[PDB]
Order: sequence, then structure tokens, then C-alpha cells
Amino acid sequence: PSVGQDLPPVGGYEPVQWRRNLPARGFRPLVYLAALCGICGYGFYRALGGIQERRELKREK
Amino acid sequence: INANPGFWNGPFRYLRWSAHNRPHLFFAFAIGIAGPVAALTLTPLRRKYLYPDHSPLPQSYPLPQRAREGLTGFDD
Repeated sequence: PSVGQDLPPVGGYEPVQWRRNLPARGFRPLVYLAALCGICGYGFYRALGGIQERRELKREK
Repeated sequence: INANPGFWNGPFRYLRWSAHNRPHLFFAFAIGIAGPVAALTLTPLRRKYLYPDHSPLPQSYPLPQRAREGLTGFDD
């Protein structure tokens, strides 16, 4: 006979995940490049104007 | 394999080819070549379009060229 030992469910189990769970997250790489140039150029607009500002302050001193 | 076509067979194809295979050379070289070429061409435009230069900073006491006039006041 066979009683008391463990058995699978009569409905079975759910199917498991065995694949590569790899979402290609993020943006397009060109978006990273264009955002890079945007952050850069805005920084340069803050930088060089402040430098010319400092040069006029140097003149004033 | 990505051995070589040669620069002197087709230029623009070889530029694309180096950009696909050796960007360590070509994207240092592009930043390098964009320096002086833009330095040559853009600086007439900024004086023409954006804004002209600054007045030069004085480096010492500026000396005018005059003849020591009679200047009164504060004798005693």
C-alpha cells in the first residue's frame, strides 16, 4: 500500500519562472546623450556668464 | 572580423567603421578636432552676432600724456 507519504497536489503546482527576467529598462541611449549635452550646455551658460561677471568684479576692485 | 578597409580607400566609410569598432580613438579625436576648427570659425560670428569683446583691464596706473598744468589748492 501507500499512505501518509507526501504527494503533489491533484491540481498540480503553478508554472514557475525559469527564463531570463531581463527588462531592457531605461531610455534610448540617444536620450541619455541629448540629456547629457543639455545638462552640460546649461552648466556652461551658468559658468561662463559667471566668469565674465567675476571679470567685471575684478575690474571694479 | 573587423580588420581594416584603409583610410585611403573610402574615407567616410572608414570613419563609420572606426566609429563602430574603435570609438576610443575616434571619439577622443572628434572632441579634439572640434576644438580648433570651432575656435577658428565661431569667433568672427560671436563678434558679429552675439556680442563684442570686453574693454581691456588696466595693468598699472594708466599714465596720460600731458604737461603738468598749474593745479592749485592745499598749499597750506
